[PDB]
Amino acid sequence: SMADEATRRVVSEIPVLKTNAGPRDRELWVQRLKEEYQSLIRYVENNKNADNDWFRLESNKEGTRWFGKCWYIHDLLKYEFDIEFDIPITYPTTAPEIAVPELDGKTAAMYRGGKIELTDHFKPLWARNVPKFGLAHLMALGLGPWLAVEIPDLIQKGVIHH
Repeated sequence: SMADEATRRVVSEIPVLKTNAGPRDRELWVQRLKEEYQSLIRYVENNKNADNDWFRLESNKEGTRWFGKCWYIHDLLKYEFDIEFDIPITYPTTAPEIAVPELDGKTAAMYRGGKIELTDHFKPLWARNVPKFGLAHLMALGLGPWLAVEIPDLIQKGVIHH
């Protein structure tokens, strides 16, 4: 399957996650957060080695709210956007909704509050992999390809400026 190979190419060097736990699941949630941080930090270190260090994320104390920044390079100019999301109670079965608040309402591929709209193919891909995919995979398979379409479009349309 061409979709299966495309998924493995993009995510193969990201540690897989294991624990089916969300924010209310106590010691299993603490364990899931260790998996999330181990997977994110390996992804960031691979990104640095590939000259594609394109985001930073931190969480609140309980790991229920995430925020930081992404960078997108277009014609050698670097654009920064603040990003944030809440962990759904039903995570990791349900994918979190990444918001880019400063782009709220500026593209059709987005809901109110700047919640990005991923393709229909992302949700079944996530679903079929639960609970192996985590926040690293959401960035690599979700926000990453969203920026590569939407940011060039918004620059060419003059809606965002460096």
